[PDB]
Amino acid sequence: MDSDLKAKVESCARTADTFTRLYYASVDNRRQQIGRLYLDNATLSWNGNGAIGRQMIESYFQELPSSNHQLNTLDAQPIVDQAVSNQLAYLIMASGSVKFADQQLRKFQQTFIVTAENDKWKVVSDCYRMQE
Amino acid sequence: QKNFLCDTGAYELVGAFLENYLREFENDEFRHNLYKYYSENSIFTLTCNYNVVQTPKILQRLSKYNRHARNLRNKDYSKASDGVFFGCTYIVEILLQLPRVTHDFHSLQTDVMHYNGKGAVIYVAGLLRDEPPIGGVLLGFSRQFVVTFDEANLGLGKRARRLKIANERLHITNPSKTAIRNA
Repeated sequence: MDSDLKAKVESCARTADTFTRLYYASVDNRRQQIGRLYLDNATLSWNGNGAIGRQMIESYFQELPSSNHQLNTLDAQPIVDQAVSNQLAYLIMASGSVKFADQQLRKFQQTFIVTAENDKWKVVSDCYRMQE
Repeated sequence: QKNFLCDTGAYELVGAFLENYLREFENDEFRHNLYKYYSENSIFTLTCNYNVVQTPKILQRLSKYNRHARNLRNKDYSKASDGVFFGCTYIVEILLQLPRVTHDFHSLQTDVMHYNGKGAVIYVAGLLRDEPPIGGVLLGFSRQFVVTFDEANLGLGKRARRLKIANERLHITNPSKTAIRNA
């Protein structure tokens, strides 16, 4: 396709990989600092249970059992201008398996939308779904 | 089963868009008629995370999705375009090669994540049956849609919204024992 769309898709793929790597290491290994990755006013939806704004997101995570995530699938699209213009946005899914403390092993799909504060990418939305 | 709702104004857009779009994807014969939702700037990817565990049957049926699937986990950043379908013609072209399905509408979990006058972000998690033109296959799936709202220009000067899909991902995966139980 167009050599600039190629550049936009490829840039997005690198960001999505850097972000998800660090994100999934923060939830498993440093949940104390998990809030730092959300915008002040982000939406979280953990299995259809909403948490709006970091303060409230940041206390959902502190009340969740300890976790270990195995990633297997990563996907990122750059978001079309009209969906949210003047802020370039990435639509990232991560899927795999997760082991919560004192719970059966499960599968998960996590779908973020991220934008940039300065040089750092943070969550605008996050939809988490467990399966097994 | 819990559904998330952004805004209570978005409520009857779940049934209107998601449950009409899904029903019309179902029969692959009339699936070309989804050309209307997509635009010149539309983007579609397909991901497949199905752990195989009737093994030859499974792998030949899942290949229908896999042959188009995209995954950047451990991939070389140059091949990042591999799997990305761009523009209405190209998207509908991939969508017409996928198998026939029947979604289990009772199984569907909804997450509306944004909603305004410009548009919405809407995710569905559910169970569908993959059907052959050989045997039936239950699959897990996710569909995520970034959609925009544009004033339809019928001639009556009454404001109306046409839905367009800007971003689109189908995800194929294992059904959960609970869904299989209750299909």
